[PDB]
Amino acid sequence: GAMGSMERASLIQKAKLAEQAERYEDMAAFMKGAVEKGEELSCEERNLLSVAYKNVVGGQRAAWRVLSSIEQKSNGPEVREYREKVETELQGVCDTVLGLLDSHLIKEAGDAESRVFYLKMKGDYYRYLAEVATDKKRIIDSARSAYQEAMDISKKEMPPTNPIRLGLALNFSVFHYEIANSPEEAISLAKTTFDEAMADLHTLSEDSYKDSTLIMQLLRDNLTLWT
Amino acid sequence: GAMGSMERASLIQKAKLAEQAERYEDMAAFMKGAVEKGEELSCEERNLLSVAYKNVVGGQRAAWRVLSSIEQKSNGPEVREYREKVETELQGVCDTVLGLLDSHLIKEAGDAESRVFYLKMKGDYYRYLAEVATDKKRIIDSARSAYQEAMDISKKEMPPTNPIRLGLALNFSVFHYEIANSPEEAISLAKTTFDEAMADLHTLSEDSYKDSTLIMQLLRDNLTLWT
Amino acid sequence: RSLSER
Amino acid sequence: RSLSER
Ligand SMILES: N=C(N)c1cc(-c2ccccc2)c(CNC(=O)c2cccc3c2OCC3)s1
Ligand SMILES: N=C(N)c1cc(-c2ccccc2)c(CNC(=O)c2cccc3c2OCC3)s1
Ligand SMILES: N=C(N)c1cc(-c2ccccc2)c(CNC(=O)c2cccc3c2OCC3)s1
Ligand SMILES: N=C(N)c1cc(-c2ccccc2)c(CNC(=O)c2cccc3c2OCC3)s1
Ligand SMILES: N=C(N)c1cc(-c2ccccc2)c(CNC(=O)c2cccc3c2OCC3)s1
Ligand SMILES: N=C(N)c1cc(-c2ccccc2)c(CNC(=O)c2cccc3c2OCC3)s1
Ligand SMILES: [Cl-]
Ligand SMILES: [Cl-]
Repeated sequence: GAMGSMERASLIQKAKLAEQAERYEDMAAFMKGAVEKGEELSCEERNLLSVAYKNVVGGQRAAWRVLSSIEQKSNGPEVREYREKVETELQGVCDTVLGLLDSHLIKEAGDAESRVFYLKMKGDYYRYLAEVATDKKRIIDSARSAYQEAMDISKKEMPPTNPIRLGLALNFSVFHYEIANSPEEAISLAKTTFDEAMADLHTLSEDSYKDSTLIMQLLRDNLTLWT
Repeated sequence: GAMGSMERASLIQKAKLAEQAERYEDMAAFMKGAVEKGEELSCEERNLLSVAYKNVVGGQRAAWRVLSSIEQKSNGPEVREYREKVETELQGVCDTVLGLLDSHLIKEAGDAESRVFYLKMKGDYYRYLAEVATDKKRIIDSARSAYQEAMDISKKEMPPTNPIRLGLALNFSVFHYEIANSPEEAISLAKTTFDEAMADLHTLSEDSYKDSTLIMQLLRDNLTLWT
Repeated sequence: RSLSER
Repeated sequence: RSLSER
């Protein structure tokens, strides 16, 4: 690893600087290096890892969608070739993230908050692979299984307003609607998540209340689009 | 060159796709490959080259400014090291662009519109080097000389509302204000450019009129900040 | 397009 | 900060 010679603390510090500088590819490289030191990640460090790769793959997904739309309309080799280039790079980033989760973040996650976070990430990165897949069936099943295991743990171990639990349910609902062709499942999950969070807000501080309601707004926004 | 095996037309087509996908590093690589085919660039192709590298170096400049500000406030080695990493990458991109201009875009530019465009680019990329330099004196002189040669040609060969002439004068005025510590020169150049363009608008079509007035707005905006 | 976690 | 060509 190109980051093998840098101290763990220095990698984390530089990931935070890269975030402020909007240098997300650098941020992801620093956080991959930190993960590869073999120690568990704190909550803050898990958030840095997630932000970095979400931004990298987000740009790739946005580009792929533009190119796939151009390719569909035109139906020379250039559009297909360039779409394939972007697709391959996106798949490579997803495979890198999934590799970090499998070697060895998930197995070493020795409490529910960490394990849920990583299983949610696993679902997310299989979902991104599914967006470009044609197998697609196997990828969809891997995403669903990761998300469902995360949901089972989150329902036993976290309150309904916990932001990781909320974000997991949100993203699993998106999986159902956009990937699995299961819009009824998406709507049911978003609705139950929203209602159970609503009924738990009374337990929260002003700060946690703002945290939770921000994510609940996204559940509401999807339900408005889907119904 | 990694693009040596791709057809020139395919490189141009892919640069246009990369622009639509907001993949500016890819766009710059495709356009560098096109330049390295050794044929002159059309107006459209010069614009693609400029857009690509402007966006790449723009992100690097924005990151460098964030990091340099953090470094100044703190005055471990991490902030300096990461600022230096970004600085080195920015300098490398500028050196690449200047290398394309010197081998051999400028010498092969066989008319005034092309030569002015490339000399303006030369001034711009030396200006970006000057922003991070400490020599700085030599770089500042190289930028000024490129800009001044472009100005001399543009004043003889282009009307005052030509958008390349306007953009050149705008960027040279920024050079004077921000780099050369010559705010009076900046103000004088912006004012004379604005007034001479104003007096030439009557010669333009509705479309050219919108082109020219858009750039004139930036001259106005700077004069408002500078006076 | 559906909105995911931000 | 001064504005350059867009
Ligand atoms: N550097 C970063 N990007 C983060 C560092 C930490 C952190 C965690 C623990 C201790 C210290 C820092 C983060 C915790 N996540 C959030 O706050 C968050 C995430 C998603 C959306 C919103 C959020 O807040 C308002 C809206 S994000
Ligand atoms: N148990 C909890 N409810 C939390 C404990 C900590 C924590 C803080 C400091 C140190 C260790 C843990 C939290 C920090 N916030 C997040 O991670 C977060 C993640 C995703 C989205 C949002 C988030 O907040 C705003 C919205 S949330
Ligand atoms: N398929 C379903 N499960 C629904 C059918 C109807 C419906 C509509 C018209 C007439 C009859 C039924 C629903 C009404 N929306 C909600 O309850 C709801 C709850 C929380 C948040 C939001 C909501 O909407 C947008 C944002 S949800
Ligand atoms: N793909 C691209 N980015 C371009 C292709 C061509 C082109 C040139 C000749 C023939 C065909 C295309 C361009 C010409 N520049 C502009 O129009 C332009 C530049 C800066 C600012 C503004 C502009 O317009 C309104 C505001 S930009
Ligand atoms: N002589 C002229 N006034 C032009 C001739 C051509 C041209 C068109 C087709 C083919 C060949 C040349 C032009 C295309 N516009 C640009 O390049 C341009 C560049 C920078 C900024 C702006 C621009 O336009 C809007 C604002 S401008
Ligand atoms: N140093 C200078 N050359 C100036 C001194 C004063 C001045 C101000 C107050 C009192 C006396 C003089 C100037 C007045 N601004 C202009 O003419 C002008 C012309 C075109 C466009 C813009 C302009 O302003 C903002 C945008 S310019
Ligand atoms: Cl390609
Ligand atoms: Cl570094």
